Amino acid sequence: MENDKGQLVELYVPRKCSATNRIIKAKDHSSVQINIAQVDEEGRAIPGEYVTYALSGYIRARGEADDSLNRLAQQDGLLKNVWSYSR
Amino acid sequence: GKGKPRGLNSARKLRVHRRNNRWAETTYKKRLLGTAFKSSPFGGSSHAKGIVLEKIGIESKQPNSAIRKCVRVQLIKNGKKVTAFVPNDGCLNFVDENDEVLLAGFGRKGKAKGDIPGVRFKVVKVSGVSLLALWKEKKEKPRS
Amino acid sequence: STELTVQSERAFQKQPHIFTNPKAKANRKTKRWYKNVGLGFKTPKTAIEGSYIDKKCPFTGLVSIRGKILTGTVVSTRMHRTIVIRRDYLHYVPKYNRYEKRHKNVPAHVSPAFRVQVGDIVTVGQCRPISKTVRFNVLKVASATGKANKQFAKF
Amino acid sequence: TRTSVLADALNAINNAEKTGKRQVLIRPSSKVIIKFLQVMQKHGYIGEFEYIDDHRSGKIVVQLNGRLNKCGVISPRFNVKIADVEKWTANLLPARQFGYVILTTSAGIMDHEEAHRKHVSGKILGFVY
Amino acid sequence: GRMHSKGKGMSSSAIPYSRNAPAWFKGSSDGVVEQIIKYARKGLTPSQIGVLLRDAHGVTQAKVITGNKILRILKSNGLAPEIPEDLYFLIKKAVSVRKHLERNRKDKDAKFRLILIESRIHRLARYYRTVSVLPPNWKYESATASALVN
RNA sequence: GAAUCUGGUCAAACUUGGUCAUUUAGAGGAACUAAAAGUCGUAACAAGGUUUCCGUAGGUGAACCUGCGGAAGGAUCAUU
RNA sequence: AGGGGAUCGAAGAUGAUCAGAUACCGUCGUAGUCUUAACCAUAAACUAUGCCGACUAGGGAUCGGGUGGUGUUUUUCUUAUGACCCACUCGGCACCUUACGAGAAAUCAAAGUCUUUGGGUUCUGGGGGGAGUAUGGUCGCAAGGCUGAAACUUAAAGGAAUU
RNA sequence: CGGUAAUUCCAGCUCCAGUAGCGUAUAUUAAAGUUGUUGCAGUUAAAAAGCUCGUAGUUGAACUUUGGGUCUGGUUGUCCGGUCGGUUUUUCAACCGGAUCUUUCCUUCUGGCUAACCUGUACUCCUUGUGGGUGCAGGCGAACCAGGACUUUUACUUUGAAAAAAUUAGAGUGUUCAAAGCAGGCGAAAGCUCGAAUAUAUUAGCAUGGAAUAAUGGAAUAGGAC
RNA sequence: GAUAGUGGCCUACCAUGGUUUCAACGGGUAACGGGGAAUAAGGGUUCGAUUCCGGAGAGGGAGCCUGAGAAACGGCUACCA
Ligand SMILES: [Mg+2]
Ligand SMILES: [Mg+2]
Ligand SMILES: [Mg+2]
Ligand SMILES: [Mg+2]
Ligand SMILES: [Mg+2]
Ligand SMILES: [Mg+2]
Ligand SMILES: [Mg+2]
Ligand SMILES: [Mg+2]
Ligand SMILES: [Mg+2]
Ligand SMILES: [Mg+2]
Ligand SMILES: [Mg+2]
Ligand SMILES: [Mg+2]
Ligand SMILES: [Mg+2]
Ligand SMILES: [Mg+2]
Ligand SMILES: [Mg+2]
Ligand SMILES: [Mg+2]
Ligand SMILES: [Mg+2]
Ligand SMILES: [Mg+2]
Ligand SMILES: [Mg+2]
Ligand SMILES: [Mg+2]
Repeated sequence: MENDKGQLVELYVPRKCSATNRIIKAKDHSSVQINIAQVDEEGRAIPGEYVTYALSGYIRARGEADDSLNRLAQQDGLLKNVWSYSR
Repeated sequence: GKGKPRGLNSARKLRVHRRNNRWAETTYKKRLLGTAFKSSPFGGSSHAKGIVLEKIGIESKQPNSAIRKCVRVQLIKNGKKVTAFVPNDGCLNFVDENDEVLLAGFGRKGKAKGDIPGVRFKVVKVSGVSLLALWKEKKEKPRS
Repeated sequence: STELTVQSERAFQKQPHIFTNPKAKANRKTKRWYKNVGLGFKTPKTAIEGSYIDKKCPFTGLVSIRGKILTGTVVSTRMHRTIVIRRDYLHYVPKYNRYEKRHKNVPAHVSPAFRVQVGDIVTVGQCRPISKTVRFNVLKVASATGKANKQFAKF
Repeated sequence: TRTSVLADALNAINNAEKTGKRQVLIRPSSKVIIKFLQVMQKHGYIGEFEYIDDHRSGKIVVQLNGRLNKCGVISPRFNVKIADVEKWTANLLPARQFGYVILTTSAGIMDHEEAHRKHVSGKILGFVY
Repeated sequence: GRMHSKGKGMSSSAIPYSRNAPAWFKGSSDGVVEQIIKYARKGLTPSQIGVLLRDAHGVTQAKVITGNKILRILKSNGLAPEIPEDLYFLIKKAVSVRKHLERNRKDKDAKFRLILIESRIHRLARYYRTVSVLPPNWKYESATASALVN
């Protein structure tokens, strides 16, 4: 990581998925960046500022991805009620 | 877990199992049974002297064609009648009949070489001069 | 072990160089010689209260415990005054990094200072070669009963 | 027969991590398992975990961080002799550097680094890298 | 996963979380004990007694209500059988099978089942010997087994 | 205290018989490979021109055939 | 070794067919096919998948049991049952999709959780031939079985796919 | 490769390798995760017994003191160097260790020995005094003896002792270097020197600390404990 | 009894043990045993006649004399080769 006296090495510091903490790989030709807009009253969708997620390929491939995204939303306050702790 | 008791006081079963298994490996079996001393013409030695009984041109194995200029040799120590091939450009012009001849293996851990059927040994030192030397004339035959 | 009789051989036997004077008045009559074996063993009273002679006893004989002191289960009681302890241990083969339940039978002479039954653990001691194979004397049959007074289930 | 219980505990955990479950249920759950989990926690591999006091045997619910990669328990508990430790770590762990070999010792179920520091080792249980 | 077949059942009696008495379910402990002893006197065997208690009377498990087990209670009052209940039942079954075999000379399946029964008995016998409930060097089989039954 | 002699004793050895093993004779007997421009069929590979196979019994130039029961490694993953 | 001997049917006949056919097809036909005493222990005895155990992915079906239904339905009034029906749920015999795992591949919810190699245990294999032979044991009334070599000998013999 | 243009034969030529060497034969280790403890395969490539039982063998649910604080020493860095490149405390932590009380005892006492105060008998040399103790009658035992009692027993594991030398790894040293050897090295070039280190070799013993792990056993006619 | 001394070491008498699938006993060994040698991850395999330590053996079997110490072999005594 760091070469002794500070000095950061190891480039391309991997994106980790927000749902699984599993590293998003270099050729993750499956993964995605989800961008959700921070929003305000009357019109207003505030350009430039998003609450963002990354979902790793593997979860999506498995199929259970929507629910994970919902969970993420409910945590960052982008939803309420939609997804519950107990199923 | 597959076979082998990944156990801990397991060890005797493991050891015995290994012993039993080993015999299927050829080399180990040969070493243990002592195939070297009971069979395979030479006394498990590298080289053996024998006596040129009769020169035989053995007709070679398939794709290839030729006659292979070997010698039926009776070994001194065991008394076994082998067929030892002789290398290079004739050199039976060196071998003659009823001569003492030192033989080698062939490179094939016993077994057969290349294309010569029923043959196991090279000849090296004929009468005590070595075939290569005779052929390349670096040293020459002791008259008769 | 012996079990009764006391003085039943072709010869008649006593402890050597130990002598009972007929001249002196004693109600105890016979003077028994005993030996405190040492090594933190309590020398069983069933020798001092005892009546047997037995030359290969560690207490009432010339046999003396030195060197090794081992333990282990009694397999066999089937022969007279001696026992077969089975000292079972785990020996290690590095090639596998693992162990063997290994056998080995110690024959040990048993003084009749003990009641030894099959299965009882015995602190046995090394000594002067008793005979042929037997080079140990039973010192402590530590398992006193092992449920013998309380075997019955009913209250 | 569920012969070894630690093994069982780890296997399910491993499976969960592989899928991407955030939580696992471990069926039998011992002192030993709990200690192992505590060790894992101490170096931050496992999240919170909740031992249900079943009025029976046990039950452990785990929270997974996604920081786990493989948790292995080695099959017999090889008695291990302070130098053996080095060999084991070379074999079992992805670097001379990080991750832990979780060996039980007389001083308790530690990782390997801790054991080395304490200068005591014993039998191995698992590892976490 | 089942001692003798390829079958892997999980039909089993469960148990409640509370080791404490189930509150409202009245009576006492002494009464329960008395009932148990009466049942024992009548010739019923532990499991049967328990069953009787559970259904007709206000009993869940004697352990919960009395403190001690059924078998333990029996032992205390000195009414328990000499050969443990399960073992006894096994022996009876074996005897029955033997009887059947005596009659039917060609009945291979029955013979096979008898073998299994015998094996089970042996296992049980061994474990009783270990925990010392059958006096040691007592083997239970074919000739004496019948005599033992009743 | 010398040869010598009675009894032991350890006993080499020697005459006997019977086990074994390394070996070389081995009258004859059937095998197996290597050689693969002999002889006859064509058995198998295509439904290989009777689908092949297995276990078994009988038969016979020879591959083999045929009973009986199993397989499909079948040429059928299929009937309201 | 007795019985019973219908059918079919190793052998045999016997007709064709064929260069030839004591092969295939046709017609008889003992042994056998049933069965009582015994034996023999092998089979492609195959799911060609050792047994236990835990876990990971859905899905309907289907058999066995079991609760939950103001469910339908039989009516002999309310019915109480059975037979369905729907939701489960254990246990099984399988199957269909996906592979996020395997695997060489074909394929597989196990052949998964194995180079990130370690749940417990049996047993078996070590290139092909020679050879499941020879010899020795054995267990067989025999046929045979279980065990089971080496000498030689050869660069392939194999698998699973593709053109 | 060779059946008339042979990159494989036989020669010459250049060339390549290694080189005072280099090749051939037979073993053997490595390669060989092709013998697999680490670490192999078993549907179909060889291989899962026809099936079940079963004795040895191997393997075996979970459960018995977990916690907190209090006080006391070590070892790394942090922060300065206080100093003529090193030095130790405070500011600071992690880190191992010990002593403890907690509802928690370390095998137990016969007497040595008490060492110091739980101490006080007179009180004071003395900064207006808990700055400071020479001192002898009730009484802390662990600061360890010797002497009994009786220690559930192992496997582990740490430290220790012994594991002959040589060999191996390794400390020093100019055998001219090197393999080596155990020497050498330094003065006024008118006698003084370091030296010949360490460390493994687990296995069976033996001694010691640890008490998780894995056993094993105690109190259920209690002839159980005090 | 013997021996330097213990001991089935041998003798007398009595008892019926002891070893074994946790491989006894056999059979092999082209087996003297270690220390070690080669092999260059980790585990390992093979190899150790041989410079050190043991142990046997002096053609083979025996038997003994002397002496502190030999069952000696550059010491005897047979017998077989
Ligand atoms: Mg056709
Ligand atoms: Mg054909
Ligand atoms: Mg055909
Ligand atoms: Mg095949
Ligand atoms: Mg015809
Ligand atoms: Mg015919
Ligand atoms: Mg078979
Ligand atoms: Mg099969
Ligand atoms: Mg083979
Ligand atoms: Mg040319
Ligand atoms: Mg390797
Ligand atoms: Mg292989
Ligand atoms: Mg096959
Ligand atoms: Mg060196
Ligand atoms: Mg050796
Ligand atoms: Mg040597
Ligand atoms: Mg030699
Ligand atoms: Mg000589
Ligand atoms: Mg001499
Ligand atoms: Mg001599």
